[PDB]
Amino acid sequence: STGSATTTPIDSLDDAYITPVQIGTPAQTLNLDFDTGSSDLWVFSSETTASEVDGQTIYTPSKSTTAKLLSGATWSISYGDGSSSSGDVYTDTVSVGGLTVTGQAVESAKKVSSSFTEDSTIDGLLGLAFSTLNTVSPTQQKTFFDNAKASLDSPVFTADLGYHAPGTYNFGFIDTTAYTGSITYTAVSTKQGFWEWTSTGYAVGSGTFKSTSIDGIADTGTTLLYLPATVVSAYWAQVSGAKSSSSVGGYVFPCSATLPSFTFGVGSARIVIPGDYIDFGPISTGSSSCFGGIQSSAGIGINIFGDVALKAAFVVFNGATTPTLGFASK
Repeated sequence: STGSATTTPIDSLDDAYITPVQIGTPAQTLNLDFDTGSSDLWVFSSETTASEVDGQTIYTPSKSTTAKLLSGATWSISYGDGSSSSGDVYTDTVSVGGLTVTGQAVESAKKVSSSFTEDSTIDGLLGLAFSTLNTVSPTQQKTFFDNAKASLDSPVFTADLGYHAPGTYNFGFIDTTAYTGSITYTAVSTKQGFWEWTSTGYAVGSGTFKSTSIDGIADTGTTLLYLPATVVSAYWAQVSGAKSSSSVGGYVFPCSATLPSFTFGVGSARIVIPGDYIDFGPISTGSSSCFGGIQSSAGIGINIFGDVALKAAFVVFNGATTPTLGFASK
């Protein structure tokens, strides 16, 4: 089998991407944030504290003839940005772009933190990291991809995120028309439960490539590109007036600037992030100070190749017995 679904930016800045997901019988379609940095599929639901719901589409398991309470199971998750959610668990039929998994764990939110409430466009998350990070207790549950794997034509999914435009998540096949040149594959460590890999270095604008190992994760659920302070300082030094602002919480730059590109290495290959991808607009409405899309990972504890990086590439998440990652230009 295969699946193919369009993923759409939630706003003009590409702050996140939503993908329609069919849950239950009859189908209830929710727009989920596909997140290769976590491993829980959770949704706003009929069980979510009413004051914590503001515009989201909810899953109502009592209206699904295929929903079954997973007795005794609970979940609770916290994300790198400080947000969180928790609740109980059903199993139900879940379909993504024509690909169907029966008995998928659908984690029903009873509580969500304010950042989720405040985002009316995201109805939940669909985790695509390794199932070892799944938070369901006392019986850990498998991701959608993990459940689908055996049935897929090939045990892979691909992320093709758009810049200020829709893109595509595919399951079970590589669309050879979706990228240019070749796909370069690179090793993955699953030891932390992430799609963790090592970039071979970077360049700023038209500058020379610096060969240096950068360990990080491919995370579609993180907006920005988080890299070591040395690398990030080298980038923003090429932007007149750019500075790290503690009050804002990262690098800002004059909105009148033309940003340089940023290149990262995948083995001997190179992915170029155009400068415009690194502009996340005024820090506040009407400001002439703009927020940077490349930020320091210092204090996160890990480097994160988030959407800013991934949307410059066609990315293969290869879930073979020994997982790997592939990157192609597009």
